Amino acid sequence: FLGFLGAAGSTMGAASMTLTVQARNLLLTVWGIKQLQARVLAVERYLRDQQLLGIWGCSGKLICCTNVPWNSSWSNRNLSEIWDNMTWLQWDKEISNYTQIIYGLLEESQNQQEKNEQDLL
Amino acid sequence: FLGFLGAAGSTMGAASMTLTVQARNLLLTVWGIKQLQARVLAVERYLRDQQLLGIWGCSGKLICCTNVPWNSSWSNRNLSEIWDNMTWLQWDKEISNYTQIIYGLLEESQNQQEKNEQDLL
Amino acid sequence: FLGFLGAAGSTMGAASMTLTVQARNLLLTVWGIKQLQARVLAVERYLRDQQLLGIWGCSGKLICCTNVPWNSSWSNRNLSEIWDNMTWLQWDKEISNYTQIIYGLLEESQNQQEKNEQDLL
Amino acid sequence: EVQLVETGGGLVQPGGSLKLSCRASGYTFSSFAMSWVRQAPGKGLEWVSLINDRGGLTFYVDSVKGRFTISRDNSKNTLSLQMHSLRDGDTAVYYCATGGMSSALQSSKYYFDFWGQGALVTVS
Amino acid sequence: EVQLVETGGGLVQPGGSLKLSCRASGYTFSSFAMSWVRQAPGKGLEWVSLINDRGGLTFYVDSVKGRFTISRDNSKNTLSLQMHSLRDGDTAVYYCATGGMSSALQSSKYYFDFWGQGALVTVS
Amino acid sequence: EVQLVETGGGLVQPGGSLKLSCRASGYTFSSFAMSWVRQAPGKGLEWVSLINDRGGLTFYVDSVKGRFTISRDNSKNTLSLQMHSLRDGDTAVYYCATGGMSSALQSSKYYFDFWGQGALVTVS
Amino acid sequence: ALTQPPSVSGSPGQSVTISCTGTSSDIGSYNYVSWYQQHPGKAPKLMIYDVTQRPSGVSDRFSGSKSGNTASLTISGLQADDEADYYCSAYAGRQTFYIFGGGTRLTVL
Amino acid sequence: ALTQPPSVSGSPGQSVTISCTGTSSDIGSYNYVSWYQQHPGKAPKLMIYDVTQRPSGVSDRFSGSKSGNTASLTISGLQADDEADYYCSAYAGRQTFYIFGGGTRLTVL
Amino acid sequence: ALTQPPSVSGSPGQSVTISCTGTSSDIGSYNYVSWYQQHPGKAPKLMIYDVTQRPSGVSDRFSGSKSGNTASLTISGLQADDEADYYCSAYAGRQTFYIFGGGTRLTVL
Ligand SMILES: *[C@@H]1O[C@H](CO)[C@@H](O)[C@H](O)[C@H]1NC(C)=O
Ligand SMILES: *[C@@H]1O[C@H](CO)[C@@H](O)[C@H](O)[C@H]1NC(C)=O
Ligand SMILES: *[C@@H]1O[C@H](CO)[C@@H](O)[C@H](O)[C@H]1NC(C)=O
Ligand SMILES: *[C@@H]1O[C@H](CO)[C@@H](O)[C@H](O)[C@H]1NC(C)=O
Ligand SMILES: *[C@@H]1O[C@H](CO)[C@@H](O)[C@H](O)[C@H]1NC(C)=O
Ligand SMILES: *[C@@H]1O[C@H](CO)[C@@H](O)[C@H](O)[C@H]1NC(C)=O
Ligand SMILES: *[C@@H]1O[C@H](CO)[C@@H](O)[C@H](O)[C@H]1NC(C)=O
Ligand SMILES: *[C@@H]1O[C@H](CO)[C@@H](O)[C@H](O)[C@H]1NC(C)=O
Ligand SMILES: *[C@@H]1O[C@H](CO)[C@@H](O)[C@H](O)[C@H]1NC(C)=O
Ligand SMILES: *[C@@H]1O[C@H](CO)[C@@H](O)[C@H](O)[C@H]1NC(C)=O
Ligand SMILES: *[C@@H]1O[C@H](CO)[C@@H](O)[C@H](O)[C@H]1NC(C)=O
Ligand SMILES: *[C@@H]1O[C@H](CO)[C@@H](O)[C@H](O)[C@H]1NC(C)=O
Ligand SMILES: *[C@@H]1O[C@H](CO)[C@@H](O)[C@H](O)[C@H]1NC(C)=O
Ligand SMILES: *[C@@H]1O[C@H](CO)[C@@H](O)[C@H](O)[C@H]1NC(C)=O
Ligand SMILES: *[C@@H]1O[C@H](CO)[C@@H](O)[C@H](O)[C@H]1NC(C)=O
Repeated sequence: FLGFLGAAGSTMGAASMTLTVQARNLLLTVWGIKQLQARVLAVERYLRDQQLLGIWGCSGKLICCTNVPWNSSWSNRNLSEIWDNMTWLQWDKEISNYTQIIYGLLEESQNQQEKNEQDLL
Repeated sequence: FLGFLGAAGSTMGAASMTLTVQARNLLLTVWGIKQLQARVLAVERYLRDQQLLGIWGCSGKLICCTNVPWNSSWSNRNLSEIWDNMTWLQWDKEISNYTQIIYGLLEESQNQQEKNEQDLL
Repeated sequence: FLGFLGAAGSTMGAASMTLTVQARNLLLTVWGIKQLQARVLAVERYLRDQQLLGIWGCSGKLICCTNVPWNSSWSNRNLSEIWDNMTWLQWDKEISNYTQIIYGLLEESQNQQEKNEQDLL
Repeated sequence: EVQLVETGGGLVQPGGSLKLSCRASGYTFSSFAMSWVRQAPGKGLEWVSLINDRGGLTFYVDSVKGRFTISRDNSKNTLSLQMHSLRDGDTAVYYCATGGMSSALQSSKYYFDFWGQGALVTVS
Repeated sequence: EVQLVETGGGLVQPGGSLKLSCRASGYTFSSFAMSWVRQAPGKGLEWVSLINDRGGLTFYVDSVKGRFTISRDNSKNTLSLQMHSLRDGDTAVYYCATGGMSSALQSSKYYFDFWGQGALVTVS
Repeated sequence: EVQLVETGGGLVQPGGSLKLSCRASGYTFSSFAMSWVRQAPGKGLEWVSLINDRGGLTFYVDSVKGRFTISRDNSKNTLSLQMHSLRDGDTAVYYCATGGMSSALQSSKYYFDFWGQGALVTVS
Repeated sequence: ALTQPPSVSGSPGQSVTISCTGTSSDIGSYNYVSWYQQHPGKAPKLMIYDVTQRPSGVSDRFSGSKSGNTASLTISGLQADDEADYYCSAYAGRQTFYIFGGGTRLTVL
Repeated sequence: ALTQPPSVSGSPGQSVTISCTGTSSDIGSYNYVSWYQQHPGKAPKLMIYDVTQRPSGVSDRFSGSKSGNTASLTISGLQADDEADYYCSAYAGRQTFYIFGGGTRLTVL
Repeated sequence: ALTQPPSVSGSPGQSVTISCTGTSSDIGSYNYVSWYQQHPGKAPKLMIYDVTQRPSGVSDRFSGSKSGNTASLTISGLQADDEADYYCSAYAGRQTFYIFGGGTRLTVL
């Protein structure tokens, strides 16, 4: 159907079915250096996102359901507005200021989970 | 026992016990650039295969059992011929034309599985 | 609390709560080449460790409990000394000579586990 | 206004099989989970089966778990219930209903919003 | 020398609720797992619940599994046990004890090292 | 032509232990899964245990699950069954048989291809 | 399952209460207790969902609540048109999804 | 487990049928129902495997099939050499791997 | 759970043995069988842990061992101060963590 970013204007729940479409598009000596820098950067950016998913316990997934509650102060909206009316670009603007808080919480709940699972073994 | 590619002439079921042997072997300014390009490429090729396993739900595995049925039209042979007589080089030639079909099916069944698992939580 | 390597002088069980602190810090043409080589190497070193965790069955984890027994000949100490008195730098020296043995055992037990899990499906 | 119309045979021998179906209209079929509920000839209501909106996940009451199959086709707006083996204890009115589950990306239901009128099935 | 002191009410009606607590001293509270054990008025000992040293993992005997909650606060050196519903069969002396589990990075226990004197709870 | 020969003691006291073994020849031992089946002195056949071709996976019938161990040594072409505790109800002829499982990379069996003659075990 | 077997009655204008008693690993732990109305010979209608909420089209004569392991349906300005059987149901977790009680017959006097 | 207790009989040259009845979460759902022949005092021999297939060395006098939850073994040109007990077994899934029925004694008249 | 109901007795200076019998998926499989001493009216004290070990502060008059599914507590130089109830307990795996037997009353003669 749609190709890369074709779902950008779609709602969040219509999109998020195309996650593999975007994931797969992330992959004279002076010209050689400029291009190696571009390629090295693409790899480094990719790996930082993968490392981050790993420490949150979401390695290998495109959709990862976590064990952190949603604070209503981050966005006081119902699922109907978020998944049926909004697009991902709009959502990203709405909660930009809470991104680092959420990320810190995700890392911490994984550290606790990982240890509890060791004690049970 | 055998080192890198030593199992190449072995049958498919004799091989496939050596998967870590091959996996571990995948890792004047002009000379510097030629070598950086070779190294950058090795990394990019490695990561594309890992990304692909990830979207199929096989991250972190060397052997991954999936939920896609085998169409007899891709290769109408019994397990005895495939695993006991054939080598992997022969097999690769036999089903070369079906590789993209199979890959598309693997991606799609994972998308469905991943969503069903979200609804169950 | 502590930042990068701040736990280096702490005991092994006090440390190992800071694993994400260290994991996240691993990420004129002549100057361009020297820096690309440094960046390419950082990526290659990172990926070798990740590949190794993968073949041991520990992909995506910071703490991975395995199915290999500990030979008392590698270090004849009780958990109390190892986790409460020693630091990781001291431990690393104590068992340096057994690292390759342990790694070989981890790879082998994973190969057996992975196959047993295929037969059960 | 929505409609749910049950169709299907109403008289079978024990040991046989029976397929019921339910045609839906007036709402987006594909947006809702659906279920079947029995009304015993002289008693109350019993839940029998539930299917997800996309048709991938099904659930059953233990008493029919190894006997009944629930299926959905979103292109025709229909449900079906395939009964097998059949017991005298399965005589009931079978109602088609909308609700029961949720899709985890929308508000939950866990209740039944709409009901059809019911197919009557007798096991002789 | 360590101390474990149970406090809490001792007389409730069936169908009600009761919270018991246990103050600890003389040892690092946070280094040990803890549990509650009942002494029936005229019989023996029964294990009821266990909590991990960090408070994240709890375990229960089936007979109270849907009724009791065990909790820990390492900043106050206290345990608590919240009883609900309450049955006549729950009349007992409730002892606070240290031990029961382990933390998998230290030697195991699987026994109880220290005991308090016990709170007496009667269900009328 | 293949052979399976059961050996092992035939008379034990209840509460004791007994080890049986089975020597195989005429086929690649390591290519097949194997099992033990009992023949009651006056009744029918009962499956007791199953071991995978590589020796890593074992399965048991509930009645011996906490008592019997099945083991294999592919370098000697032998099976063994270690009985413990022993009940009067365990008196039977114990047959060594080839089959039962599969290796998931070859055609399945789920049947027994070859049988030995059986060791007779009596619990007094 | 859930229980409440008796008939229930009262005169027009009087309120009535219909009980629904379950257990802890059922009605106690989940706040999903709907109520349905059924005139004999007709399919059931949803009256109350979740605990207290009513569907659009349902009058305010119908309300409900829960305490402990017991839920109840309240009918206020009782009408002759309320002569129907009433059933409660509840989500009982995964594995056992839904249970119902028997219903009660409401008689208007 | 599986059931079929009676003796079975017939004269040489007559066919006989030996039944094997199980349940749905057994014989109904899995097509793995082998049959074994045992002369008293001897180890069993495999006659039929899967449903209809026979091992090499087994004559065509032995065949079988299944319907619903019942399987059966058919013996055609009955011989005096068929006087053996016959057993059916079935794969019953993981956890409960195999079950057997009692066997039947075949008497040649 | 674990069993040993009788009273136990002997004169000062005589040894006594207190049994504790369990099952295989309990005391047989795990070596975690502690013993506790309780004077009436007082909280229990740990005497033996694991199988044979004693806590510091516990005298060498107390020792113990196990065989098969039966454990036992041995008291050697029996004192009048040993008049207490004795209980055995055991780790019984995950899910069922601990079980206890009834205790025995030790009478010094
Ligand atoms: C764009 O908006 C219209 C408005 O209804 C919608 O129907 C359409 O599907 C949207 N585009 C995409 C890609 O969904
Ligand atoms: C939600 O965020 C506010 C600040 O925005 C914070 O005070 C509150 O504790 C948070 N709630 C939870 C449950 O953490
Ligand atoms: C829920 O959705 C409705 C849209 O009908 C909206 O009016 C209401 O404000 C939303 N609730 C919240 C939490 O804002
Ligand atoms: C959100 O989507 C629903 C879908 O039917 C639509 O009815 C509603 O008006 C939309 N709300 C907004 C604010 O766009
Ligand atoms: C994020 O910070 C900017 C800073 O000016 C502020 O204007 C904006 O409203 C903040 N966003 C939210 C969602 O509060
Ligand atoms: C090469 O073919 C022969 C033919 O039997 C076989 O035995 C041998 O093992 C094969 N080589 C390898 C590496 O398996
Ligand atoms: C198998 O492949 C053929 C075409 O090669 C296709 O028509 C058929 O539907 C496929 N079978 C399945 C089960 O998808
Ligand atoms: C199965 O294997 C045999 C080898 O004995 C072969 O003759 C037969 O053709 C194979 N079946 C198929 C599907 O071709
Ligand atoms: C396949 O391998 C088996 C192993 O014994 C051998 O007997 C058979 O002849 C082989 N078939 C072919 C076509 O090589
Ligand atoms: C793959 O395509 C080529 C194109 O000529 C064809 O010759 C070959 O037979 C195809 N392979 C298969 C397995 O059909
Ligand atoms: C350094 O050693 C002292 C000795 O007790 C200890 O208390 C302190 O915490 C140690 N430093 C760190 C980072 O733990
Ligand atoms: C432990 O190591 C020694 C050699 O250091 C080796 O001989 C012994 O077999 C090892 N033990 C185990 C259980 O592998
Ligand atoms: C165990 O720890 C103690 C410290 O009290 C030490 O003396 C002893 O040597 C340790 N055991 C071993 C295995 O060395
Ligand atoms: C190990 O740590 C414990 C913690 O209390 C301390 O008592 C002990 O003396 C330490 N041992 C050594 C050898 O430092
Ligand atoms: C490791 O090898 C060196 C080589 O001299 C040796 O001195 C050292 O003791 C060895 N380490 C251990 C733990 O044996």
